[PDB]
Amino acid sequence: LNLDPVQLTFYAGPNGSQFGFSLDFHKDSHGRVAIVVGAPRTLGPSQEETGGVFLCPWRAEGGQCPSLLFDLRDETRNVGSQTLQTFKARQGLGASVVSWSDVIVACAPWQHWNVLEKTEEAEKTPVGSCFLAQPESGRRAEYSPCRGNTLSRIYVENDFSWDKRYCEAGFSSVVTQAGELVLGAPGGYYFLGLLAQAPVADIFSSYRPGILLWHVSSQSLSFDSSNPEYFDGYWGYSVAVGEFDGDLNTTEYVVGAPTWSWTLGAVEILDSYYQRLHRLRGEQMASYFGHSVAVTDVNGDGRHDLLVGAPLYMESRADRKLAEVGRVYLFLQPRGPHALGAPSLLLTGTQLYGRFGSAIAPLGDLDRDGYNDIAVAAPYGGPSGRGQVLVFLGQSEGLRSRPSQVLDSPFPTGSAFGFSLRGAVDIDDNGYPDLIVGAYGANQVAVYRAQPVV
Amino acid sequence: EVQLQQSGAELVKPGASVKLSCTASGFNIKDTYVHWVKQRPEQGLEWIGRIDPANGYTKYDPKFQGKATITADTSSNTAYLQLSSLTSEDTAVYYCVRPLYDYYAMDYWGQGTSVTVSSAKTTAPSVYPLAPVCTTGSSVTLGCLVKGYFPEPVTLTWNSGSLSSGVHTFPAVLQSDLYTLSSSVTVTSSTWPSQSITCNVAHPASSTKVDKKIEPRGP
Amino acid sequence: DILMTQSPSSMSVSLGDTVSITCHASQGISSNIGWLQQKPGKSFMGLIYYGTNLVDGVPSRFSGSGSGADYSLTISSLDSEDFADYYCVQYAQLPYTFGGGTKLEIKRADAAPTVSIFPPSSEQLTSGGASVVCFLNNFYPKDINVKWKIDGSERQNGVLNSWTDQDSKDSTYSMSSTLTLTKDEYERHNSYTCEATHKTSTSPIVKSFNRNEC
Amino acid sequence: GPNICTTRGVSSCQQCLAVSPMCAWCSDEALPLGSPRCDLKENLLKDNCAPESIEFPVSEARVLEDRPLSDKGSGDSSQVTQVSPQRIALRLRPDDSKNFSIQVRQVEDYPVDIYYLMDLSYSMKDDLWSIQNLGTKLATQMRKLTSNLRIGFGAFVDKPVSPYMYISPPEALENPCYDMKTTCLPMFGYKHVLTLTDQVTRFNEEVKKQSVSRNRDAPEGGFDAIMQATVCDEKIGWRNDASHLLVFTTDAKTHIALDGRLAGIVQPNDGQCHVGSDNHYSASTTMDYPSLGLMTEKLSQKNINLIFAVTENVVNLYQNYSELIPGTTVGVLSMDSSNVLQLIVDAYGKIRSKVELEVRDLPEELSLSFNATCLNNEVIPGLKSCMGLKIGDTVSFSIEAKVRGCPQEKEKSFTIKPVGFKDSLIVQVTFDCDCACQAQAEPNSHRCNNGNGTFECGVCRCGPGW
Ligand SMILES: *[C@@H]1O[C@H](CO)[C@@H](O[C@@H]2O[C@H](CO)[C@@H](O[C@@H]3O[C@H](CO)[C@@H](O)[C@H](O[C@H]4O[C@H](CO)[C@@H](O)[C@H](O)[C@@H]4O)[C@@H]3O)[C@H](O)[C@H]2NC(C)=O)[C@H](O)[C@H]1NC(C)=O
Ligand SMILES: *[C@@H]1O[C@H](CO)[C@@H](O[C@@H]2O[C@H](CO)[C@@H](O)[C@H](O)[C@H]2NC(C)=O)[C@H](O)[C@H]1NC(C)=O
Ligand SMILES: CCc1nn2c(=O)cc(N3CCNCC3)nc2s1
Ligand SMILES: *[C@@H]1O[C@H](CO)[C@@H](O)[C@H](O)[C@H]1NC(C)=O
Ligand SMILES: [Ca+2]
Ligand SMILES: [Ca+2]
Ligand SMILES: [Ca+2]
Ligand SMILES: [Ca+2]
Ligand SMILES: [Ca+2]
Ligand SMILES: [Ca+2]
Ligand SMILES: [Mg+2]
Repeated sequence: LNLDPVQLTFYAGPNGSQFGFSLDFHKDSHGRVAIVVGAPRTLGPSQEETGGVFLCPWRAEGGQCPSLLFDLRDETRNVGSQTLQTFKARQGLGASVVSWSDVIVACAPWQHWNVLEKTEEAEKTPVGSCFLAQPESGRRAEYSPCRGNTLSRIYVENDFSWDKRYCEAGFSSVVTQAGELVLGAPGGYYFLGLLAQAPVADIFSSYRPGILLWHVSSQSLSFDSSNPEYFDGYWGYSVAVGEFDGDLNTTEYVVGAPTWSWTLGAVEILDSYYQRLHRLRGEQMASYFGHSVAVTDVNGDGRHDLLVGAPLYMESRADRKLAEVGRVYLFLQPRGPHALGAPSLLLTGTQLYGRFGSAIAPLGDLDRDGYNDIAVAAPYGGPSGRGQVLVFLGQSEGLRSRPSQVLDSPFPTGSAFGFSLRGAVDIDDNGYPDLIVGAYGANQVAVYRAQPVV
Repeated sequence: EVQLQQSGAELVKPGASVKLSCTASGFNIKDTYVHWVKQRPEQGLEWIGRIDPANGYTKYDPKFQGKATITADTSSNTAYLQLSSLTSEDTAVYYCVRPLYDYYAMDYWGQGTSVTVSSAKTTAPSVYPLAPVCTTGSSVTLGCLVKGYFPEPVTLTWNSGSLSSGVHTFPAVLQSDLYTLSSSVTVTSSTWPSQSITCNVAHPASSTKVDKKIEPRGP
Repeated sequence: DILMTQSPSSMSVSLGDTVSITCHASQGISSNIGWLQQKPGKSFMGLIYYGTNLVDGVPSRFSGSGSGADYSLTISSLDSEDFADYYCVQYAQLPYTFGGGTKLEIKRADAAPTVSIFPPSSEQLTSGGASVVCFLNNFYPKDINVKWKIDGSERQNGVLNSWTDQDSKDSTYSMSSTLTLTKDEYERHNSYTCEATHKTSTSPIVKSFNRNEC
Repeated sequence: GPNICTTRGVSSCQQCLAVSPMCAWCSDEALPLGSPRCDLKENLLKDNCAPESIEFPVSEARVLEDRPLSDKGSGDSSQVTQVSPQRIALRLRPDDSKNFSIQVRQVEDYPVDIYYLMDLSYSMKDDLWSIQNLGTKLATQMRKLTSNLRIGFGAFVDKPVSPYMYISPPEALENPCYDMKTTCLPMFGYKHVLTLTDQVTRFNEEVKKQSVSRNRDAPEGGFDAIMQATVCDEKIGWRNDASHLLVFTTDAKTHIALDGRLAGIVQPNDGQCHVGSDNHYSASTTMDYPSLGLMTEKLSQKNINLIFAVTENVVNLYQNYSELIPGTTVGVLSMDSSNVLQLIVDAYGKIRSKVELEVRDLPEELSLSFNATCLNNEVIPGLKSCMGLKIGDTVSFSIEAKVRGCPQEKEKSFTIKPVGFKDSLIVQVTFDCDCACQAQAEPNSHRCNNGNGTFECGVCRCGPGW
């Protein structure tokens, strides 16, 4: 309703860097809000693309941002009669970023790895890696849970069980309130997908540079399966956290698996031991149900609700024709231990190929009426096809079915405006929570400031 | 708190086999590689091999191929070292080891399991007094020889541990399948023999506790 | 296999010193070295991994350095707990191999040994044996040499030596030497002598006795 | 007595016609003191209204082009007629309806293009062997149905990019099968091999030189290939006047839009041809797999009939995709493709067993209703499609157009076309809501309130603007 679409703030990265692919708000130890931005095609030292991360201080006028520097050099370690190898070319550093406390986590999901032993090897594969930074202190750490030192032959001989070589750890990421990093790794276990969790404190305290393979003992990874419903499911394509079992001393995980069960798609709600509490199935195959997931209480009863995006959902139209427009599904959490039911509300896109539901961002309470609100991206939506973000306000029965406000991309065609979104943080300290929108195709981020309702 | 808890001292014959255990406390044994290491006083430290208990795959120094077999049971959170066709050279202290952080490192150690390979039947010690001979000095020294016992240990004291200071009980040494040990005690010339001094040697293995009073040689 | 040559095999030092233990590998091991500590009669504790990284719990007076084939463990300001055995281990290649170790011992003033000699007991003789014992007590430094003589001529067979660890509250060392013979062989000779050679004297400390006579 | 025409009390000839299609208007100068000008034509003539003064348009449907249906579709040059009539002229007065007819024929001996698009991952090695005489055998069986068969071939594996592609050791790039005891081709996304031709031994000989490659993950890159084989018209060589059959053979799941992000590919498929002179798809490593809706759009625009010829283990899957891509047909492929000939011949029959009318550019104001007379020779009402047809069969549809009110534009036109057919019925609509005497109206008439008004069709009208 009350985001200001007249006076925006723009931040810009280098041409071709894909600045804005991922973003998040970052509070320093003093509570000053900045914006961390991922730019996964930023050029590294060898003029190869490796990705980069930027830490943008808040300024109404916007502009350019300083880099948050991470080590971009390939590494080699000869140890235990093996040669360990990291490969950072085209790794996509900044394909995800998330901030928690005064720490920033930025991931390179396509970072490759190999282990050589005489004439054999593990195979050069995208295990992914995450980089952690405490900007104020300069501390750095890394987390790469899928790295191994098993040779190719052993997986073949063991029928490719526990195969974490193609994890792409960090493809999605989220941090629990208590400071546990949870990474989505959609290539895990031969493309089933997995989640890897470890406390941030333990990641820092257990990392040392140059070791490359090291134990984070407090970590927990999800499990492999022989159920072909899970095969090529990309479980971990998206991830979120919330409270869904009623016990406030446990955090639950929400995991998107957009190609689950032969491309039907699913989202699952799990406890922290990776035991499934609920499963929501997609409605239409190939719709990519689970592409995006969001958790927020939209109806003011104190119980978290779930929003799921299916950006390629084809709506039924006249004369038995289908139109790809995208769809968002709201599931309100009921009282007690019961199942999440049928969706409470279906929101559906209007512009063909708009990909409505590609990103869904909790906004907090934008209009300050007591109910939390959301923003849904259609990165190729709008009448012009340039991209749109739609705001939906919460209310006692869920969300309103018609948007309160629509933000048309200020960038040219192809910008992917809305592909990344973050809200619920007041960046200018005016008492209303604001929205940041990435447009990686234009290498820019737009900040929308919330203002008093008119 | 990480702690590797090993089995007690083993005491076996030549040609026999033995299986030492190493049990993980405060962590899951599948978490890291587990290594076994042999220590002797003379030859020093030797890496036997390692296992990944998660999958059971092992590596060995080719010197120990045939002799040592490392296994693991994730169920009982325990790793094992079996040694076969035992000989004198296998008498040593055996340790299980795991890394802290580095996959390949050697940071946490169990307390060690001592193995002794001998044909010696349990034999009680002969305990002999050692009074001086030839003389009129101010400081004096006596002794106690414990000869031909098996197995270790022997607790040696004087006057039931009353006289404790000025004492030197030397490490036992092996002499053709049996142990010998000695102790010296030093006192002022007026004390002995006017105040009685006695050597108390306990050998729990043979359930013996001989009491030898140190007497002079024809006073 | 990679040979780890650790130096020095021992050093006599004092509280508060900075000392260094070096380790040389037969080839480059790119910092894949650990340092270990074994206190007297105790198990092992890890000090350093990957060349320079303190194991959790280890004080910062310990530090590791080096590169290629040459590495050092330095201990600034020696504590009383630091008198112990130290070893290097390489894990660049299987099999893992260890240094021969270094013992840190307590520095102190030179002290000559108290030498005492003891003939066989009556008890032992009646059972058929004859053991001549010689104690060399409370000396420093640790390097000592004992020689047995029978009627003035050296005897080497049938001798059994034992050495104590450095004593906790005077830092001296002590030794026991035992010459065992058969009764009948002991009765073939008259003179029995224990000769202790030590850096405190140019000539040896000699203790003898004649069988029967006193 | 007073009917609806008269009781409405209309002010003009235009308003008179808008009351009902049975109303007429009399322009006669000499009409009695106060008789009603809007009435039934029967009532106007009896009241001495002149024959030339009657305005009474009748709705009608006259044919402009109705060439007869062709008996043969080959039929060279291809002036074949499958829809009769081809053009008619509708005239409609306000709120009126008129009916007309259309015949549609599934013509015998029509040209066919069959482009064979084959999964050439390693599990299809044995299939490559089975089909090496397919071109010859297919020609023999299709000869019964058509005298103008062209066939061609293309092949796909997946995006040649990690993690789909093995990228170590260097030997694996040149020969993905190096750690097995064979050699296969370097991985490829989609390659066109043989442009559609009547020279069927070209197919046999091309297929005999093809070999498989090898990649890591089960879903394959066939949807990329369907897109390119569809939008690269000139390279694939689809003919304007032929049935287009695109035979997709695979034994595995498929990659879909948004899967590409696992290879770092986020750029959406642009639905354009990217197969150049080297005959490989050059955007394979830089553009995402296509969505079902984009495939549907392109398949429909190029009139391509997609056939999923897939193994039993993925039949349910592709049948379910088929439901989301209307007009797609599914057949069960054996594990070595030994039954693919009959699968293609049955698919062709199923493809040409339906006539489904589609309406394009229908004006807002117009409504249509359809009654169908299919193979049985009897009427099924409210229906605009026939099924279970044989090649050679003719069906017909009765159509009624109803106009609501009268629109601003008096001339519009729309099209009725069977799905997938070349030929169509163009309907030219004229809206007859005006009176001829309006063209001979008289503004500023001395006869109308002393010059203030306009004299049209016998009455005075208040001028512009009063
Ligand atoms: C291709 O599409 C077909 C048709 O949609 C699809 O088959 C369907 O599969 C679904 C899911 O496997 C089946 O759904 C079941 O319906 C029966 C009613 O007869 C119920 O008993 C089932 O309920 C149980 O299981 C549910 C979870 O799936 C639970 O929610 C529930 O509590 C029960 O435990 C269930 O709803 C359905 O039977 C078929 N439909 C048909 C017509 O066959 C098929 O899977 C698709 N295949 C591929 C490869 O895409
Ligand atoms: C389609 O057929 C139906 C009959 O099933 C026709 O509908 C009826 O037509 C008769 C003609 O005398 C009328 O009596 C009925 O009132 C009609 N019912 C309706 C219109 O609902 C219809 O005429 C046929 N339509 C076409 C386009 O030919
Ligand atoms: C070499 C060709 C293989 N394909 N392939 C798959 O598609 C899935 C899978 N899984 C599924 C999850 N549990 C592990 C094995 N393993 C393999 S091995
Ligand atoms: C309209 O339908 C009638 C029968 O209801 C038929 O006789 C007439 O020919 C049809 N008109 C046209 C143009 O086909
Ligand atoms: Ca909970
Ligand atoms: Ca709620
Ligand atoms: Ca609100
Ligand atoms: Ca604000
Ligand atoms: Ca096959
Ligand atoms: Ca594939
Ligand atoms: Mg395949």
